[PDB]
Amino acid sequence: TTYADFIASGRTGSRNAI
Amino acid sequence: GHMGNAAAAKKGSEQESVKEFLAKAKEEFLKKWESPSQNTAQLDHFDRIKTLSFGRVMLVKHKETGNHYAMKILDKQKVVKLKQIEHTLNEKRILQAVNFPFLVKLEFSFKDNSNLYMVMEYVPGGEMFSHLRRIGRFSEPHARFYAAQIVLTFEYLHSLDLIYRDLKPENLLIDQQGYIQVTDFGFAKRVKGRTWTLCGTPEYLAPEIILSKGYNKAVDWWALGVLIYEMAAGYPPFFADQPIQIYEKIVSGKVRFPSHFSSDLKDLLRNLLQVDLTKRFGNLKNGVNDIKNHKWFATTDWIAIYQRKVEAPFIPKFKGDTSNFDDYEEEEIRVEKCGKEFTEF
Ligand SMILES: Nc1ncnc2c1ncn2[C@@H]1O[C@H](COP(=O)(O)O)[C@@H](O)[C@H]1O
Repeated sequence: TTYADFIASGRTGSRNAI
Repeated sequence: GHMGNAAAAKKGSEQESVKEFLAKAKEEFLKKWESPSQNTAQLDHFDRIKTLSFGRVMLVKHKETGNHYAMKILDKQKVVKLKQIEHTLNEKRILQAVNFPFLVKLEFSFKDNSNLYMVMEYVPGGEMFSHLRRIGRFSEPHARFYAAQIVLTFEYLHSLDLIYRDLKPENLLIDQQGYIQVTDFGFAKRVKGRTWTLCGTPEYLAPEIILSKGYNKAVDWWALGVLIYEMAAGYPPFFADQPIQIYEKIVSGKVRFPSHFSSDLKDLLRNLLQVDLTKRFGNLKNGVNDIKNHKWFATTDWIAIYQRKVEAPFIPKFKGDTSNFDDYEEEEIRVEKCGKEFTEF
């Protein structure tokens, strides 16, 4: 599912600027 | 047509009043922009309470008044070593010149031999990010209440020729009335025409930033689309293990929506998350009005939002309590380094 894919991305925490 | 006479007259009058407000707001901004305030407090005016690469953010208490503040502490030698002089000066210059109910207020600023200090009003609800991950997702009315505040804030900022460039839930604080406070102007720039810097956060980057084009304020309207999607879905529209895979999705012109999104919401997002700049809402002849007059915002009373008279959908637990923030190790603060560079601060 999309939600599972989001968890799998490893990018569920705070995101830094580039 | 869609509107009868009464509705059309009311909308036209409302839009003309916005123009009148923005013209005065620009005059006030420009006076402060051209003559910034400096050195309006000192460090021993405050008790350090708790810590919340350039420096630290601390909860502090004003000794005389008892009010709490969030004090941003920047180490000057470290700003200069990381090549952040212009961004630091510009952020403080912007903050002391703007005035809007959904923009954090710089209450004092000063410097000493070692550090720069920006004393901001303390926003005790913490960041939207934590609340969104905890709750999972916001219902559409809840999302819309926040979205409306960002629309009005970008309408304000863009009228001053300020591009914001780092919209994300991490940068949105929730105050005691449940309203938003935009923080962190480190990537904001006064830009009449185009600008070229690669900056932002990967999930929120507009395609024209990824594709190394010159770009304009429309990148903020793309980012609003990403924000509304993430608030309503609980995850952003474009994600992957690594940034480069995120960028491939951003530029593809394809976006998929959860089945619980309303058709009105999908239509708005397709017009904000529009790769073709000649078609993107916020970037057309009718400007911000294409967004404000969209069906998804039909129930939004823009003046009541601005006046903070709408009952918020969520009030953070009101415990100067640090209930809505994390914990960190408390290093000391020691104190004339880098004088010339920060004369303007
Ligand atoms: N005005 C404020 N009130 C409360 N907390 C803040 C404030 N400014 C910054 N913070 C905290 O410090 C972090 C850094 O924010 P910033 O560096 O301004 O993007 C935020 O995510 C909050 O946790």
